[PDB]
Amino acid sequence: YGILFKQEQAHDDAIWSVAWGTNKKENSETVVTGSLDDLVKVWKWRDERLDLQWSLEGHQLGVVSVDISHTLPIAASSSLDAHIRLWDLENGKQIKSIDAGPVDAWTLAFSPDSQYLATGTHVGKVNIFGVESGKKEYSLDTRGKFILSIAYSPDGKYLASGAIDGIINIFDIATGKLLHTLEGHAMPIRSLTFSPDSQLLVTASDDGYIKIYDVQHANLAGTLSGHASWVLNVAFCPDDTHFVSSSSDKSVKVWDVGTRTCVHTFFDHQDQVWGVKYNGNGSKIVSVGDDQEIHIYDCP
Amino acid sequence: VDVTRDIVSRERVWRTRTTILQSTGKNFSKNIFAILQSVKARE
Amino acid sequence: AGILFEDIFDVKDIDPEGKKFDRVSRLHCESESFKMDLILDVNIQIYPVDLGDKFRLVIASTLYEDGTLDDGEYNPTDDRPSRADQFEYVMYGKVYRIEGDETSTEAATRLSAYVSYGGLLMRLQGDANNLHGFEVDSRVYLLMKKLAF
Amino acid sequence: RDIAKGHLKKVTEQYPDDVEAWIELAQILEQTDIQGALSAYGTATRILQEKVQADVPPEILNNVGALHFRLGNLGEAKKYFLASLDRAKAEAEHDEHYYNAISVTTSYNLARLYEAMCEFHEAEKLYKNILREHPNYVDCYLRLGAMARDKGNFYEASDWFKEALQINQDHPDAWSLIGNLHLAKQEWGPGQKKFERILKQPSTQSDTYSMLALGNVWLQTLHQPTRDREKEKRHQDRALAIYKQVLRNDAKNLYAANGIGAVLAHKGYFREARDVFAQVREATADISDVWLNLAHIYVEQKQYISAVQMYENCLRKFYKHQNTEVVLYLARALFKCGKLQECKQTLLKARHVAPSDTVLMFNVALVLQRLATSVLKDEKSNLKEVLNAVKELELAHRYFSYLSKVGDKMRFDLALAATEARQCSDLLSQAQYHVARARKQDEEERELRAKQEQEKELL
Repeated sequence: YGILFKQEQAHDDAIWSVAWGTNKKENSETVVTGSLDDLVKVWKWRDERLDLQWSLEGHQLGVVSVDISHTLPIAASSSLDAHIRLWDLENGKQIKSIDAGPVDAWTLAFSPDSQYLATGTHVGKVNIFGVESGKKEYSLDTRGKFILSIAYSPDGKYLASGAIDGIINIFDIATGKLLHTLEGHAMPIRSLTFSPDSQLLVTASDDGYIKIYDVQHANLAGTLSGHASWVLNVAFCPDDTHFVSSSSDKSVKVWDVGTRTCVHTFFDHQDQVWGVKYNGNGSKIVSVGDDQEIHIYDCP
Repeated sequence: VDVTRDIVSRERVWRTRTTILQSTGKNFSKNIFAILQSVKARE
Repeated sequence: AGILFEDIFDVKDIDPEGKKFDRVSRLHCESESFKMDLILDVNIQIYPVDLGDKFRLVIASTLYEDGTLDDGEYNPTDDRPSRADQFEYVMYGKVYRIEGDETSTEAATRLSAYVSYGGLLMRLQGDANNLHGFEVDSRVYLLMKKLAF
Repeated sequence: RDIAKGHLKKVTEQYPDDVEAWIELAQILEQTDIQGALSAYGTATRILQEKVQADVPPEILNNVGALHFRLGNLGEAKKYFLASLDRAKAEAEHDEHYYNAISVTTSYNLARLYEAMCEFHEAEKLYKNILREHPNYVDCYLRLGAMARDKGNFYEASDWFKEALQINQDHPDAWSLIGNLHLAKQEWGPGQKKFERILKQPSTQSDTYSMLALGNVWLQTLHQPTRDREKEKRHQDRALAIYKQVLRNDAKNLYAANGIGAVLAHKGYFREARDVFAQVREATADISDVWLNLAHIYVEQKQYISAVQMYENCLRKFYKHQNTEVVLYLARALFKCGKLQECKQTLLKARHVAPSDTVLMFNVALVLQRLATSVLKDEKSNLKEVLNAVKELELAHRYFSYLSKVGDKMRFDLALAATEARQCSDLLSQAQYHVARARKQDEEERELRAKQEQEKELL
């Protein structure tokens, strides 16, 4: 339980998200990050060292979300420029640019089958664009204030959504219909992700509580006291034994998904951490933030 | 019950709402009300 | 105005290398807002100072509020307003070296004003943003007042 | 207290088998420097073991742990509280000193610490353990609502605070908390005067807290275009009278001068607002309000160099990173190179946390237009920038098209976007004119490099 690699000055501007692979499709070894300096750096974590492989540009505004396709070695990057641009980690070239105009562009959500791309809309709906089409296939008719977070389940059975007022919207990607609407929070939900078994659902609201709800029966499994600041990013260990939590207080707490206890905490970041993600096995925990330093956290 | 008078009689409250309002130093109104009246005289 | 610099400081160490003289000592002070170093040398005899004391140091190019840029001469018979009326320790010197971390391409980010009050030195090391009012070969004052807090 | 301090200074030097002298030393220094009391308890803890093997009573360990609770030694204070609880439990025969009350207060401090130790579950459990044994206690029942209030101001907080007032209406803290409830939604602007005037009876008087709450709620009514109707001037006079009244009876109250400076700034005296705010800053500048009221004066006098740092410092607190109001106050009259392109970076940082605000989406377009007109009117500058300016202008135009459809605005309709559209149109024309200049500079540099290469061939 410590830190292995320490990338100083990973970017010119603050990093807001980090993407790292989990499968063997040339993704777990390459780290894709998106920062506000309009630099989509494709870092290759080769030889247990963070080396730069590609440097993709083109986004007018800073990168808001980065994620790696599960069954595919390509990637994509969105921003607030309403131009969601697809990329390829095999050549460092651009596939296309989905002009999600005029401003309606938010964090990305790669489908586990790597065939659909969910994007938040200012009208409150969740637009589901096609990866190889780019056109608006079908939109979820659940209006409200705005979609602040969207996550796909690893096996593709459910889909949740974080609103500006703590409204979880459990959709069904198998049929495209709203099943449950968990409203256990009143704070703007920052980010969320599905458990490796698609059984638990963590919510990172702005109250400092890690309220882990259930998806099968839409019920709260227990209130976990998180940090003092707002939990920004949250990820599950691929082996499904723990889950890290990124907050706005220079703290990287690794809470236990089973006992609801902090098993270790990092304080190596001088600024707030914005993105946290696991490795393909769950030992290395990559992290980014306003410090503009990528820390690789090893927890054997 | 006696548990109320049992605690409020032995404790000590060094700071409360009003304490937060006054500065811990000595800043009287002689240097404040002077300008407060000067601004009014010019108008 | 003429306020070349204004900031609160606090004493943290006196004569670290051992007090050499008997009336002067080093004051390795630090700031509270701008985060700048200070190596002021005050007359410990007439103006004693201990650790932890805070003071409002204000480098001013002149002692007048209107800023008439006095020529420089001892003229006690003067009824004009003076900024020294609210300071317990004032000095008069002339900065002689402005060192900084300049390079061949990009401008400096941290300067270091070296001023000599007729023998008493003072290094106001810090960022290169608030030291714009310091130019080599120019008269300046100190105007420091200890804070009672 | 001065005579007691002198007497303790006399008993400190000599050693007439002092046992409780340090206890009296620390009992006075709790209000003063918190390290003196800690030193006294440190020595008093070891002085109780030489006469006999007697365990330290829980009251001293409890008070030393309370001293450390305010400090950064949260874990050490936690150990002190746990050991105090263990020791107080051992007092099966100290029914006269009421070991039970000692355990109650120790656990109260321990729950306050857990609430402060990023563990609200244990704090809730401990405060409820106090509730189940003594429902006539107020502070535990009031802190529980604070904990539920973090998640939202409509949960059990608003109910527990009123139940706490209903059990004790003569409790100033509970009633002030009641007034604090209405502050989340300022729709109760004029109506909150009634509920803030409940305990203004002479028996409770004088209460500076409620009077300054009245002054604040009366200041909130300012910043309106109805001042010429002789309405806001009367409001300023009323608030000024309130502040004068709380100044005469308390000259050391900083908030009275804070509000007086606020109104004087509202009266158009910014040259004279710095002097009034100076005393408040020098007394204690570590209050969120002063950093902003002073930064307003600095940003008013064309001093953004002295205003951006004040806005950054207020954000140094561990409560947030990108606040909307601070950045809104950040960009006021920025026109310099380091205050426009970077202003876009801070605007995007702000909009990242909550893009639903219209003012951010309008200010980003305005600064984009400022840069475009700053590179497409008198320039004659680098070429790649002329390539990027058209993209920025297109994005600004798309945002102009999008902003017009929104219903609600910043209490002011944005129908004045037409001039922005005309400005962007003539900017487009100028850009299509200046791209030709870009190409001309391209051929110029090409011929320059050729005429240099020929000379190098000569050599």
